[PDB]
Amino acid sequence: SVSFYEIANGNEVHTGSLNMTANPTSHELNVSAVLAAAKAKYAAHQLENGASVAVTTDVKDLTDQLTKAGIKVDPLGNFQAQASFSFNLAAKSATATLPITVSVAN
Amino acid sequence: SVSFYEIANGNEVHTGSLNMTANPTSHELNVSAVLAAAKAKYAAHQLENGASVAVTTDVKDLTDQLTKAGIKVDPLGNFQAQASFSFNLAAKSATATLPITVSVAN
Repeated sequence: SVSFYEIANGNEVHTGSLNMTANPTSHELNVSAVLAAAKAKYAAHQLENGASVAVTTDVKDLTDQLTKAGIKVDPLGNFQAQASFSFNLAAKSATATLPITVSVAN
Repeated sequence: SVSFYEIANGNEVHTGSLNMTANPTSHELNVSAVLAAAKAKYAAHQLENGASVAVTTDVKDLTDQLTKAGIKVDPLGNFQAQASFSFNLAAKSATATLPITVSVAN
């Protein structure tokens, strides 16, 4: 009964996607900018009586997801970007996940 | 210089996908069957002199990825399935990741 939607237009989604640019000199991304891009684009709710549902994923959850995928993240949150990688957003009222695939211009 | 390909036809890929069916009574999936489905479909290599590259993700890596996405996995590897979720396969010669989105018939 928890579903995700695109903020800009209100359409329900069951997968997500992001286009990002890495730093032009170091070719790095920061974990906190990936999470903020995701939460600027997607949100969650419960349908009717209907209400917003909190997205529980925080910056250390995302750091741990990436670390277990073989990606190395330094103490500042920076990591060398891949052309393609993914992570899950979680929401809890009833739990639900939104898989997000990221493409990086590098 | 590491790339992934579909085993059945040899086409290079930069994202992956899987269709799975959960257990008809419990609605559960096991982590080890998800990983075996992924490795039956996708592999990695380095292009020329060319050679196969090992996929390093094992069953405890995948368990830790899912746990950090809010999904609960019991000591036997079983978890209640979502309609949509994702994980990353890693390969190391030069590192590379393949994001895989799973859809579940439930």
